Amino acid sequence: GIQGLLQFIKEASEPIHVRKYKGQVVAVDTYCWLHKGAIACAEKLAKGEPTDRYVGFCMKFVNMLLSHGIKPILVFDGCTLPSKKEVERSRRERRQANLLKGKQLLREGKVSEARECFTRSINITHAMAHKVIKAARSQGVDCLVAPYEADAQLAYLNKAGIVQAIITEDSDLLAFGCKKVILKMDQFGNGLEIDQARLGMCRQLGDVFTEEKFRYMCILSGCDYLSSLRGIGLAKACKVLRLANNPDIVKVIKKIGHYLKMNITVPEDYINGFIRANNTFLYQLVFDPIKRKLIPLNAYEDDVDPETLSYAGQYVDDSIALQIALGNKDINTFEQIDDYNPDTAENLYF
DNA sequence: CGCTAGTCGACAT
DNA sequence: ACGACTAGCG
Ligand SMILES: [Ca+2]
Ligand SMILES: [Ca+2]
Ligand SMILES: [Mg+2]
Ligand SMILES: [Mg+2]
Ligand SMILES: [Mg+2]
Repeated sequence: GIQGLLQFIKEASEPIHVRKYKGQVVAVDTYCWLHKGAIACAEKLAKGEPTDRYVGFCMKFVNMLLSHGIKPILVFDGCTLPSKKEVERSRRERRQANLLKGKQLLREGKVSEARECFTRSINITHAMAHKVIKAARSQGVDCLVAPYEADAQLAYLNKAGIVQAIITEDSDLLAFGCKKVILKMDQFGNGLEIDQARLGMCRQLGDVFTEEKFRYMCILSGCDYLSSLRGIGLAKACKVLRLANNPDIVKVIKKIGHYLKMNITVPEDYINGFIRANNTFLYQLVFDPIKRKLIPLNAYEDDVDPETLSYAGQYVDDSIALQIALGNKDINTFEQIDDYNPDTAENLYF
């Protein structure tokens, strides 16, 4: 999630209702709904007590989309991305920190802060995700567990034409090149749509409305695959690109100290880190539901060697990928928690 | 004055 | 895997 990205391109956003896509198909970043629903039962989840509320909290949104005549596809986060290892590690450590801070120092001190610390230590497991999957499937709703980050999977489904819109609360989806992104959607179906084509309607952006340039902006503003330089947020990220007359991004990143009149000594780790982040946004491994194959988000260009993109996701066998995608194989422990098969028992597969 | 990083409440009841 | 509010810096 990029800080201040909403306001920056506010002019490319319009308030809609889900009924706009009646008869059409939307894909959902379900982990957001899960994180939002687990809040109402953070205590039981922190203390390891059995709870089943988040499932209902997802199924009500599902029932709403279904009621307004939408075909939803629920996409789930899968294996942890190596390029995102640092950020995810940070989230892990913060989760453990809040978990301890509540569980021990608030069970005997003050109980009012206990729920607050518990809510800051919520960790969406694949088990819970599988509860939601079981429910949705029982109500006839297709599901898909991304090989890695659901961002890339959703972006793929939109760019491939399988879905026309994507429901999420994560603004990262734009940097991935999604056509339409529905944000901040409430219980009844009122949210903020963001069309990619409308990005040109933003004063502050300038000529940074193209996919590549917008991607660059998002990356060097600060993301989950690479932290920004100190003192550089969205505005200066945009200004650098606006003032850049040179097509090559590397030379620009090198002369970033000259463009902004700031004292910036750019390291090489930030250069190669930038290349890594770009390659992550471009070719992160997703799952093709039709062909049942693990593919890069975009087809590999001429200036990229696939053997060096280990951080963008590891290739596994197509059968293993298919089993992960069906939610049969647990992400954390790699065991067959289920044996669901789509061929037996107009779906995504076949 | 524009802008960035960092804190703390809402997130959903 | 959030965002309003703002103190402080260039
Ligand atoms: Ca409408
Ligand atoms: Ca895997
Ligand atoms: Mg993010
Ligand atoms: Mg995500
Ligand atoms: Mg993201």
